[PDB]
Amino acid sequence: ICLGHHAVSNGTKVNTLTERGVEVVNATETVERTNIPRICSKGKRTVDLGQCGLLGTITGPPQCDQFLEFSADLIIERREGSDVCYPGKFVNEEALRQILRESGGIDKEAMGFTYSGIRTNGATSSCRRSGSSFYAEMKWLLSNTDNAAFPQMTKSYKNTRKSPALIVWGIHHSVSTAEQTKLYGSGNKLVTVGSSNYQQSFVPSPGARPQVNGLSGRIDFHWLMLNPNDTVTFSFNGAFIAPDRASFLRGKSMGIQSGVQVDANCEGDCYHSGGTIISNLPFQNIDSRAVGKCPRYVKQRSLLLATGMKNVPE
Amino acid sequence: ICLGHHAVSNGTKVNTLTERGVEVVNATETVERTNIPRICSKGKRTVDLGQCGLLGTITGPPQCDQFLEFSADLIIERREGSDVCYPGKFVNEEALRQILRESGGIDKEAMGFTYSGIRTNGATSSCRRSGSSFYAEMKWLLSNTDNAAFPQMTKSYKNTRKSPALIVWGIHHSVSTAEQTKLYGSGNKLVTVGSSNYQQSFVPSPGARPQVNGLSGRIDFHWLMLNPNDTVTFSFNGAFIAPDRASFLRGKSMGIQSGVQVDANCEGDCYHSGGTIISNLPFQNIDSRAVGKCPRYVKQRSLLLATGMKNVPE
Amino acid sequence: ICLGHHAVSNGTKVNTLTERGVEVVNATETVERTNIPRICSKGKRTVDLGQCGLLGTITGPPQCDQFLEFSADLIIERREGSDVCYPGKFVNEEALRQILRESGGIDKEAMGFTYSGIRTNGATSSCRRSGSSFYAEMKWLLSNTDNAAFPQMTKSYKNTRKSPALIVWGIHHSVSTAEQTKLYGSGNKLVTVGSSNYQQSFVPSPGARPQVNGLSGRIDFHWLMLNPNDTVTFSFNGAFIAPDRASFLRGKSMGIQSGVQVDANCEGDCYHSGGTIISNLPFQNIDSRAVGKCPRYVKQRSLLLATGMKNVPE
Amino acid sequence: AGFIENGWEGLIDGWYGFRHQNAQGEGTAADYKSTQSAIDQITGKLNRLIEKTNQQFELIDNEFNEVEKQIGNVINWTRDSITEVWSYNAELLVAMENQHTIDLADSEMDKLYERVKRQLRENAEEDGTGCFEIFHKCDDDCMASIRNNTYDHSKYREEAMQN
Amino acid sequence: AGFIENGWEGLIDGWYGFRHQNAQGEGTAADYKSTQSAIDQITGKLNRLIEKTNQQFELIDNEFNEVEKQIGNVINWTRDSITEVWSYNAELLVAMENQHTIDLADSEMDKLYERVKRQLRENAEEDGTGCFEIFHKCDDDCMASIRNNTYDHSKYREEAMQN
Amino acid sequence: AGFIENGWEGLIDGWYGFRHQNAQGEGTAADYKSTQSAIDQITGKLNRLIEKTNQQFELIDNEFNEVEKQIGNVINWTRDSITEVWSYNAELLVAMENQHTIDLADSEMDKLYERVKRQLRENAEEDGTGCFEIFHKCDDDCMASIRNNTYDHSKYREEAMQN
Ligand SMILES: *[C@@H]1O[C@H](CO)[C@@H](O)[C@H](O)[C@H]1NC(C)=O
Ligand SMILES: *[C@@H]1O[C@H](CO)[C@@H](O)[C@H](O)[C@H]1NC(C)=O
Ligand SMILES: *[C@@H]1O[C@H](CO)[C@@H](O)[C@H](O)[C@H]1NC(C)=O
Ligand SMILES: *[C@@H]1O[C@H](CO)[C@@H](O)[C@H](O)[C@H]1NC(C)=O
Ligand SMILES: *[C@@H]1O[C@H](CO)[C@@H](O)[C@H](O)[C@H]1NC(C)=O
Ligand SMILES: *[C@@H]1O[C@H](CO)[C@@H](O)[C@H](O)[C@H]1NC(C)=O
Ligand SMILES: *[C@@H]1O[C@H](CO)[C@@H](O)[C@H](O)[C@H]1NC(C)=O
Ligand SMILES: *[C@@H]1O[C@H](CO)[C@@H](O)[C@H](O)[C@H]1NC(C)=O
Ligand SMILES: *[C@@H]1O[C@H](CO)[C@@H](O)[C@H](O)[C@H]1NC(C)=O
Repeated sequence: ICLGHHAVSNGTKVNTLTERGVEVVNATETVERTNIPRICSKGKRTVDLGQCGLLGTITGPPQCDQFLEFSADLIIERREGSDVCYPGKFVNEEALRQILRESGGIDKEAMGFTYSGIRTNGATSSCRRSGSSFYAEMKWLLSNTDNAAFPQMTKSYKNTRKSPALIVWGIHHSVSTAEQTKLYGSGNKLVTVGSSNYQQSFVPSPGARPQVNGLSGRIDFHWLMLNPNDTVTFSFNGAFIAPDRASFLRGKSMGIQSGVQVDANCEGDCYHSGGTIISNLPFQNIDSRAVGKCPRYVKQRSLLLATGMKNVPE
Repeated sequence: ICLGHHAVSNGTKVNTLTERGVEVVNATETVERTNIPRICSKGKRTVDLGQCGLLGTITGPPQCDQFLEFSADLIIERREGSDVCYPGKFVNEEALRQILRESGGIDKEAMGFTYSGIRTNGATSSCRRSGSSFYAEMKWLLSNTDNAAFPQMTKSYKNTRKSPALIVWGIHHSVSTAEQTKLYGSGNKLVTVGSSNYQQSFVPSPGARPQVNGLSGRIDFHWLMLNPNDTVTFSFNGAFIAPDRASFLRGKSMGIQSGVQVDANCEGDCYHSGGTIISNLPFQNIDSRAVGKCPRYVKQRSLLLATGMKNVPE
Repeated sequence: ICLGHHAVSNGTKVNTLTERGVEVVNATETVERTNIPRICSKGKRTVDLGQCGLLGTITGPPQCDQFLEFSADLIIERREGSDVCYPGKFVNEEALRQILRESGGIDKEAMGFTYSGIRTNGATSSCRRSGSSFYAEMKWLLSNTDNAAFPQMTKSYKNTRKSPALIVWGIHHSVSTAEQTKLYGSGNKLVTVGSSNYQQSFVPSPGARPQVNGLSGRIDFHWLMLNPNDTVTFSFNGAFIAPDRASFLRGKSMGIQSGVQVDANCEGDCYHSGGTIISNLPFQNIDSRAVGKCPRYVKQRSLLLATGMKNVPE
Repeated sequence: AGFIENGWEGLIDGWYGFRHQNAQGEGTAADYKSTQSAIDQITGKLNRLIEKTNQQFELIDNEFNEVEKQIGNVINWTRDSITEVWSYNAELLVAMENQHTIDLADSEMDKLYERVKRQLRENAEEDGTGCFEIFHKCDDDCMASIRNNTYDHSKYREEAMQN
Repeated sequence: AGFIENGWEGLIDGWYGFRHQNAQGEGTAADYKSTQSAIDQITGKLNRLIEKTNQQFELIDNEFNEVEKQIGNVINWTRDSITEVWSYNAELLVAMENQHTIDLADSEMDKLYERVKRQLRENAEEDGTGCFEIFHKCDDDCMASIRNNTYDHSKYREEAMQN
Repeated sequence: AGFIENGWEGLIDGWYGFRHQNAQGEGTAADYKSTQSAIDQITGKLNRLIEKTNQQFELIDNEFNEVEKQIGNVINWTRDSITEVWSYNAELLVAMENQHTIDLADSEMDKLYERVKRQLRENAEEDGTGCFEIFHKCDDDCMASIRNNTYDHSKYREEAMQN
């Protein structure tokens, strides 16, 4: 009576502590390479921003009119998105983006600002709606007449809610100093925002810029986060885009950047720009910048784990 | 004659490479969970800042009068601490905090600044001592009379010691431009600090701020680090809080933030906000932000290491 | 017939999972400690900057006249290097250094800037060549006569190449406001750079600084990176060091800081300030800040790997 | 897998088994308990390695608008370091698990061989190539008694001892 | 811990031991050298794992005044990555150490069994369940000679060979 | 390396070997295949551990002009964390590899001993200290037949069984 073990004619070579290419009976893969070229969003509140930029949802350009008070568990940024309609830029833009990606949506509230002795209906041809408009959440403050002066103003806002408020204002930079005198008058303009954690400090810089959307003027967007019962104060005398509504974070979510379509048929927690990684393997060799609940990225494209015995054929 | 091994009626289940719940004879814990709700400071020079803020020890508000030249191996920050008496803020505050946490204390030295043609005894009601005072290490420079002008001044300081010096000055921001003309006169004010590694650049921004301690004025605190034999120079014409004494790092220490009491009866090198972690285990599941000489934080609350054989009872 | 194993009179003690000091037959080292006190550059295009600073290669001080269009696979910075001849400093200097370290060299191209109504041959005694010169890649713009005014100017540059362009300009800070009126005239000066990713914002700050090279004036160097077909625009009215030639990254390289000599006889991919680490071992205990293709740094100075059996002598 | 000079490619019913050749006929039957033991151990390894992490990592870069070059170089430096750590851990993990798997199967085979050896006290003698020489013709019922561990170690003793 | 079908819950004196039953009486004595060997090995494992680090890590966050949101997200990202690495290392470390511990104890038991087996050359025969059948009534003095490895392998040979 | 009470310091020709002492003379010859097996395994360990990484890490600090203190503290914090991870991985790697190396050599020795034991079925008896007692004077040609695994297990049986 002879006893032994099984064997196969064609095994699978694996690597061990000792050798390289040990032919075993059975083996399975541990490094995931299969990628689903879609954003698997089955069972999640998804907001595809599309042509709307993530920061725009706070200021409200025409492309973000349907994203002013969104709510989602998964936020998708697109490459065609734009934060601005009038050529501008955000200060500390990426930090605000990372804040809004995990915000779970935003909730707007009227700040309750009223004015006396100044105009307020500033508009432009780039922020187009019915005709010439502006940012839906902002107000372009100017001087009452086509020139004149700007009275030194001080407007205050107190956060009466239990969550931190997102306050965003804008400094204007016209094509020249003459246009600045046309909009707000001559003299040195100064904008001051102060609170409990904040302390600035804002002065305009007119000049000629490259024409974006046929416009050489720029708008600097700034933002601070008021704490509950904390009060913020603005002291401005021109070149000031006033905030009309403040934002409040709804809850929690995740933000990704992708260029593939949305699919509610598959479910996944690991996302990258090329799709969703659906796998139970502990490692993956698809994208080192994948976010969510992912297998850990490794440089090896394959690491075969032995599931059978040593294969010794006749 | 039969030979065998021992066994127990109630063993301890552990996890291995193969199974989950293998009942062995004896096992010990590897993930620490017991926390001492005190700051174990036995054998260390400890300074509990209390109501004094860490940065205040450089400027010297009334609550930091007994911390101007402290010396410690362990620095404890409290939540009730305050860096300022007059409402203000530090530029690059967290970097300066991290510098002061491992400084081993500070040593002050008179910078030797004398003035001609200006006042110097500026004070306030918030920085209260006997009556109305100011920062002990700073001097509030004003114009001689209740209005007048400020002569363009240039004061220089050379670090004659072998260690880098901490230089801290302050720009003033009054409630309005009229108060700025009252303190320092009309015209654009400009503050310039220059050395070998530094090059700024300072202009004031008056305006109305929310009343902190009944005051709407602010003070920006700035700081640079002079190298040995390197010279720093200030060119100012108003809105300038001049430094009176420079700081020098004593040696080495550690800085923690906590809210529990200090105990000189227990010794420990691993601290967190809830107390001290005293353990010989390689891992801990108490606080991922623990500092000092700590076991590495893990997410598992327990990982039982087998110290006995396999338990096979009858 | 008795069978057994071999043994030696003097073995090597190693560490295992169980014991500490197990005497085995043979053992080899796994933590590298031998260091070659030279920069092994065999087979690589090497540029030893020497007295030329890395950033200077963009602006062109006299010490960088032979590094304006260098090309290398390995860039070595020296401690005696200097980025400036006239006392100045770079804004975001370390990011630009890290950009230039892996640039593979730089390629200059005339930006094509012509002027009308202003002088352009500003020079100094510190940037010495034949006599009194200036930065080779920059132009010191002044007013035509010894005082007068500066006309508000707007110069534009479009990147016509497929790679991002490095644009570097300079703001001047004279010893006083009187010298600023001498060079560029009275009034508030303002410099504006704008593009697609950039938006500033520049105003001068005259004042007295410590004399570096016998000069109390400073020059702030700023830089942006134009994208292909993107256009940058400058609107300046004084205190402006104009760029004459833009830079383009050649390819790819590595940047190190060292103080040892260059050796083309040895080859190595792991560099530190003290030389080159040439080893096949997986770990090293020489320098934790070694760059290139290095063994991973460990704190242990030696970890003996057992290559023989257990040594049991008589 | 050492002195057994090979494997039975024809054994498609299990991992380990016997192959008896007496005077009545041939036989090849797989052993279910040892095969199920090794299969259970490998299955446990797969259950431990195939794992899902509940740790969510958020986006720290920006593929559409590059962040600051300095903080971007720090982010890339950290990500590359962590990638090296996880590549090392994956390589070493797979290699070690494969080693312990092969040694585990070999151990199961050896322990089975020693089991049958201890069942045949003096009625059989080791051949040296993984077989057992029986000094008395064991019929198929005796073979089945050997497989299910019911062969009597004394009721066949004297006959084999004489041979 | 395989063919020994169990453990002796009554063996409170050591880890391994004997339990003899001859004509004079009963016996259960623990083996000190093997038990001390396994205890020494496990003790070494504890001395290696229970370790104190001399690496001091400083405070990088701020619990009272939150730092910049960007650098705070980078700090949290790095800390979470390192936490994942150390959780993995801890899990795998504990699992591997437990595996090698169990296999270590089993190995010590087997090597002891083989020791006593080599002490009894032809005077005893393996039973198959971890016991040794002696073909001559070994008294308690002979048992004590077996325990301390002094039993003569030839001065009891012929008597057992006849039986 | 357990019951073989020592090693032969005079065995300079290989790792494992024999040392026979019959009536014709003395003998000490190294076994090439087992020694080459263990040497091949250790060599494989060295080929796996001695490795070159193709991952290039760029300079993130500045030794000549210190960077921002905050980002410098984050860089030092991350570098120290990674250094702790790699020191742990190096220590555990070396310790585990040494353990498996020692156990590997011991395993090879034991399997060789069992090989020669299976070559001598009933013509020899185990002594208990790693030697085999032969009940018939095996000459040097018989010794050479034992070394190269050609000794006949039956053409010397009856003579040793009588003794
Ligand atoms: C071989 O391994 C794979 C791993 O995916 C498994 O699905 C399959 O059932 C295994 N086959 C056998 C015969 O065990
Ligand atoms: C906020 O202020 C309101 C009214 O002043 C008060 O009732 C409430 O308790 C405050 N809450 C906090 C958290 O300060
Ligand atoms: C069981 O393990 C613990 C670990 O703390 C140890 O203190 C104790 O002495 C052990 N008991 C025995 C009987 O080994
Ligand atoms: C600093 O300056 C003093 C006097 O000028 C000189 O004696 C000393 O050597 C200098 N030390 C350094 C480190 O420059
Ligand atoms: C001992 O180990 C070293 C490792 O460098 C090796 O070079 C040498 O050949 C080894 N000696 C023997 C006899 O194996
Ligand atoms: C850049 O512009 C030129 C001319 O306007 C055009 O031919 C080219 O395709 C453009 N390339 C890109 C990448 O925009
Ligand atoms: C970091 O790596 C990504 C690719 O993974 C690259 O696009 C990016 O430019 C790198 N960061 C910097 C600052 O170059
Ligand atoms: C990082 O995590 C801590 C809790 O561990 C949290 O308080 C903090 O807000 C986080 N950082 C940011 C930028 O949200
Ligand atoms: C980081 O460590 C280096 C030495 O490795 C030291 O020179 C440097 O000062 C440290 N960083 C800071 C911010 O102190």
